[PDB]
Amino acid sequence: TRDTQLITVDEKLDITTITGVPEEHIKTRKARIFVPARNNMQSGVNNTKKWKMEFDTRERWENPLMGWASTADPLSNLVLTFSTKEDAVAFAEKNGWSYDVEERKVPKPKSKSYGANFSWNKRTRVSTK
Amino acid sequence: PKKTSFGSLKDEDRIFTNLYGRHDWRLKGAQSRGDWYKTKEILLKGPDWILGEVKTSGLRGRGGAGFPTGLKWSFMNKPSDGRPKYLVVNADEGEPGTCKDREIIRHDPHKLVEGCLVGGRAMGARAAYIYIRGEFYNEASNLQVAIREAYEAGLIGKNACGSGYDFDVFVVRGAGAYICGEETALIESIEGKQGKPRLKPPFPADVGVFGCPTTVANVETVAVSPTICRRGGAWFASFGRERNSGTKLFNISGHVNNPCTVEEEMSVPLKELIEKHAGGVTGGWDNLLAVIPGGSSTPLIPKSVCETVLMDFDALIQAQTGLGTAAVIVMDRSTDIVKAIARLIEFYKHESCGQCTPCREGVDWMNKVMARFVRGDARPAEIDSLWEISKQIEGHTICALGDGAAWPVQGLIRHFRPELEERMQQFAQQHQ
Amino acid sequence: EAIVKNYPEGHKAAAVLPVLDLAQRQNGWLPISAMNKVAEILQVPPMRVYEVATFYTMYNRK
Ligand SMILES: Cc1cc2nc3c(=O)[nH]c(=O)nc-3n(C[C@H](O)[C@H](O)[C@H](O)COP(=O)(O)O)c2cc1C
Ligand code: SF4
Repeated sequence: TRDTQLITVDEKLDITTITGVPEEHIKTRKARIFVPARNNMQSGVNNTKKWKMEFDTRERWENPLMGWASTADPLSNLVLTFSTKEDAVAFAEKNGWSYDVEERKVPKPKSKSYGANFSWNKRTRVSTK
Repeated sequence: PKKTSFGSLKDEDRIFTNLYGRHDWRLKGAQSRGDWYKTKEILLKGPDWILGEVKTSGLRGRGGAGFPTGLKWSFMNKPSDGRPKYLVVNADEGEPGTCKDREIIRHDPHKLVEGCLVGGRAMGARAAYIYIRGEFYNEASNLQVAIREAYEAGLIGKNACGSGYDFDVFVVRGAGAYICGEETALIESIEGKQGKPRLKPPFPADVGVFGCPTTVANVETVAVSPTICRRGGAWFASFGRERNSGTKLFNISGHVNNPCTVEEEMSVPLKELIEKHAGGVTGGWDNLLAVIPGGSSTPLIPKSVCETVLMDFDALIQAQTGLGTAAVIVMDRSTDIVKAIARLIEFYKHESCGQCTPCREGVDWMNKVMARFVRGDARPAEIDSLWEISKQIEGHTICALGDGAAWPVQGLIRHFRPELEERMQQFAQQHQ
Repeated sequence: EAIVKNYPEGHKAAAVLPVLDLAQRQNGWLPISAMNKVAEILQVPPMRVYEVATFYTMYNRK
């Protein structure tokens, strides 16, 4: 079908030598693959649906002139979005980044009952409505 | 066969024979008028027979909703799950224009008490809590005195009427909230909390007062049950139209010559009821402007509709209103119809429990717009705005108080839009 | 104690409304001290009595 004369390459994919990233920011960084925690000030859950990859925080110092926050870390604002955990781990492995993976924390199903607010002999009865 | 015209009810068919309090209201007076007669035999026939009679009679709730009473009392006809079963009689009587429940308590406080026993027996309840308006202090006392006599005569309490059935009747007074007439808000008040209605589908027949099965029934609904059980459901069904069976108490107030409270057969023509019993409209049946046929909750209807409309649930529903509590409020042509309905919306803004959003904010919003329509300080385009705001309250609230505040506004804009617009032109040309 | 016995055991909080009214009948109005005293005898949080006192119009808080 695919008449292209393919070859065989039985080694793990690795593109660290062709991505142009300096050695300092490959072997010393620590990627963090995680599903962002819900912002506790809001009840919305639309920002907890994709996996992110962020890097370890590094020093920020005050600019002597204006007091602005300065950085020497080129990857400080880098956030990558991935559809699944396996996709994120694949991207980190081929770039030569050491990574920590945190399994998604999903809310457990809860048994809600408006009627329990007015129980005859249980402590779920509320004193105010 | 069936009848076509209704009214002219004979005194021998009336149930509240001491409505005007011209005979003894104590136990001896009640018994001489048939109350507490052969009550033991009613109890011994069991809940099924009592529930059957109410079903056959076609009785419907007299509190304002008009659900089939016989069908509503059968939810408590279930085995016991270990919890006590109670009956809550709704004597709050807070609907503007409504005074019927005051007379039953103050002048026949033994049909109500007997009704509790018969109604309680049907539901299998252990006791009845009667929630009476807090302003009705004197009426609550007569109710207590009658309850004391019933206890001393063995009619209630342990071994009620010699039937082996134990039933206690308690009276709990409110504290001045119209919302406590709502069945669930009444229950929350008995439990010591604010008068805030509960949500459904946890129904009072499953989780009610103290989290127990309960039935909330109006005083009139409960005060006619013993008579139906005696004279039969067939007798009661002989009055009114089909599905509107029974005799109904009426409060004719407002711009009538002789405002009064009378009993009359259901389906009675509205014109006949005012003319025959209330002495007609002030200035004859040509000074009539509009009528509120079922208390403030129901929309008004203009003179044109009042010519032939009949006082029953189905007929008034077809007239874009409701029977409600049968509290007829009559307004003549000297009335400021906009101002009359503005005061009703101010009433609902002072009686909103404040729990749910649409009536906490919406009713207070309708009140301010109405307060400007009265003065005409508004544009005609705000009438449709007021209509839409009304439809956002109706059906989106926990309880029907929100619905009862939307309907009066809708009635005003349905039949008297020309009056509202004219009021705005007068203001516009004056306050250039 | 007669009012408190009109309600099932374990639901003494049902007596706030009649016992608050009784306090007002004796006194003529409801000072904050009166509200607290009703909370003590019924073993109900004081804020729950304040909710009842402020909700119903008949209670006089002045
Ligand atoms: C805002 C509001 C006030 C009410 N006030 C009363 C009342 O004063 N007396 C009454 O019997 N029903 C009142 N009801 C109706 C009750 O919720 C319930 O429908 C009725 O008491 C049930 O008893 P019934 O079968 O005799 O109608 C009110 C409903 C609402 C929404
Ligand atoms: S509609 Fe009004 S009175 Fe009824 S529960 Fe909602 S806020 Fe309370």
